[PDB]
Amino acid sequence: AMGKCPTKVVLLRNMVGAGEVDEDLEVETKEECEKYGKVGKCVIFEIPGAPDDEAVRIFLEFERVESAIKAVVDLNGRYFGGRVVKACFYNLDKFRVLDLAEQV
Amino acid sequence: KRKSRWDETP
Repeated sequence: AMGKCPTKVVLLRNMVGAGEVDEDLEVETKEECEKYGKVGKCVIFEIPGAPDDEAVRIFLEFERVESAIKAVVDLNGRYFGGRVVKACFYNLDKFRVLDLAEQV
Repeated sequence: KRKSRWDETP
């Protein structure tokens, strides 16, 4: 179960629905997550044909794995815009090659 | 600095 294994990469799901990634989503996400530690990179990818509570995936690569662990514990189950956010980890090497649709 | 969507309930 990839999502359960701590890494520098945090995956946020259910932030917004399919086709709903507005112009402010990335900055709203990034600037909140910097409170857990320095964020190195943010990728938003929408999985074609996926369900609405799963299509939009937001990846944050932290500089420290310690910051990433803080993020997951705080962000999992947290509200964002009326939705319950799912937060977990993602494999670093898959993230670095943009293999972004793996089951977590 | 409109308030973020963080912690917004339904």
